[PDB]
Amino acid sequence: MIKVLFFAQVRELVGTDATEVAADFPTVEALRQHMAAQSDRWALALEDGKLLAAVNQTLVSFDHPLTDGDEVAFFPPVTGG
Amino acid sequence: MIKVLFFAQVRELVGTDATEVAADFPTVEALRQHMAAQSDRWALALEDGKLLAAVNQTLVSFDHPLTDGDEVAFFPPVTGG
Amino acid sequence: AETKIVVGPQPFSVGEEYPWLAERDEDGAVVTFTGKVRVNALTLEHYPGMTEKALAEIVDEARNRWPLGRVTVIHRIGELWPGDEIVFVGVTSAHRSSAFEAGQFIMDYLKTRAPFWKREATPEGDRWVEARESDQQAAKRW
Amino acid sequence: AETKIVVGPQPFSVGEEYPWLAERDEDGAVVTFTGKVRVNALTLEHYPGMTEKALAEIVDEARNRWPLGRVTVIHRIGELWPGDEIVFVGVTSAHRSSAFEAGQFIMDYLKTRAPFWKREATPEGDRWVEARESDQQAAKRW
Ligand SMILES: [Cl-]
Ligand SMILES: [Cl-]
Ligand SMILES: [Cl-]
Ligand SMILES: [Cl-]
Ligand SMILES: [Cl-]
Ligand SMILES: [Cl-]
Ligand SMILES: [Cl-]
Ligand SMILES: [Cl-]
Repeated sequence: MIKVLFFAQVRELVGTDATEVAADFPTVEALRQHMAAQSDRWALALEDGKLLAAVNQTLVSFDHPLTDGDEVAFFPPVTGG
Repeated sequence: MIKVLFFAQVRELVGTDATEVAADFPTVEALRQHMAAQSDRWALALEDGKLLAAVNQTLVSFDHPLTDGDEVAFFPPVTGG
Repeated sequence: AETKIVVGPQPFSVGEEYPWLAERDEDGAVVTFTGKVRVNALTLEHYPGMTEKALAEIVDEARNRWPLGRVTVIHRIGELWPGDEIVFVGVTSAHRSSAFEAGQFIMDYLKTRAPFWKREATPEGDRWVEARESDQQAAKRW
Repeated sequence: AETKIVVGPQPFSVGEEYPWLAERDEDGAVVTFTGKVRVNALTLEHYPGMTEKALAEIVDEARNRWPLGRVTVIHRIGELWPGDEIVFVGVTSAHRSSAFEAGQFIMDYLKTRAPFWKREATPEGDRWVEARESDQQAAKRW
């Protein structure tokens, strides 16, 4: 699969902490577009320009390619420190 | 009087830790020129461009005016911290 | 050139972290930073598989930019209150200029790249703390 | 807005200085700097009537430039050896940017304005440590 995690506002709005998707997407951006088209809440959760992405616990651009077995996470701008 | 203190290289070269002078000098620079003309060692001690001055424990420019009862100190660039 | 990275609820004490940070003679300049919670409780949600790791990638980058000795980074999670220490950053180097700079760098990247989200327990309910444009401008200057 | 300034041979311990520095809640950002001796003994000669006072004038200036909470500055004198802590600077503020900057400022001004002179006890005799052009360029950028 591809495994997808969500955090903060995004996790609240998509309404699940994690989900799996068909490893059928060339890039993070492709996966994002796909998941956003699932419903109005997902599109609202996953369409912000400031939305961040990570692949196997590293921050990546949205062009970053996917591979069967990856961990993908979407989340809003961070507020730590 | 005017009281004059010296530190580090300058104290070594002038060959005393302190001395008093006739409060008769309009400025630090005037006092400096005076003391330098006392001998070759004093002139060597007190002529460097980088020589620092202080009046009553504050760092001052050489134009700073003098007054009967002041404490003047000459010393080289500092090397603390 | 060892690095200590810890993410957890436990309080830290700068007095306990410090002697390890400052112990090597060749590391003659030691900079620390401590950041506290800015009356309402705060909770730091985080992404567990990624927080220690992002913090380690940030120090890796700092170490390619500046010649650094020992470095420590501690960030807490859970419920904290104003005045509690949330983050510790400790950096050593031969000169003050690289230690202050790496310190500053580590915080600016931590605040825009490390997966933590603050929420505030107000009288009206939980409230996500807003991310600052000034932290984005701080990060991009590096 | 209290300030602690100490000049003396006594060692200090960052663990003892720190809790006083970091204690006020409104001071949410705490930066420390420690500078150590960079094998030969060093002696710091100083101008006693002026060292605490110049250090206080430097913090006064820092306080007009940045909004600072509690500040501590400790500088030692006497004979020290590589690895001994010579100077402590501790600065607090509401934001990290002013705390790091004041920290940096306080050190750059300390190193070009505070009356201390290092000498080194080499096999060939005492040797005055040379003052750096880079400290002069650091001070003038402020
Ligand atoms: Cl689309
Ligand atoms: Cl003359
Ligand atoms: Cl906070
Ligand atoms: Cl330094
Ligand atoms: Cl600096
Ligand atoms: Cl030294
Ligand atoms: Cl801050
Ligand atoms: Cl900063």
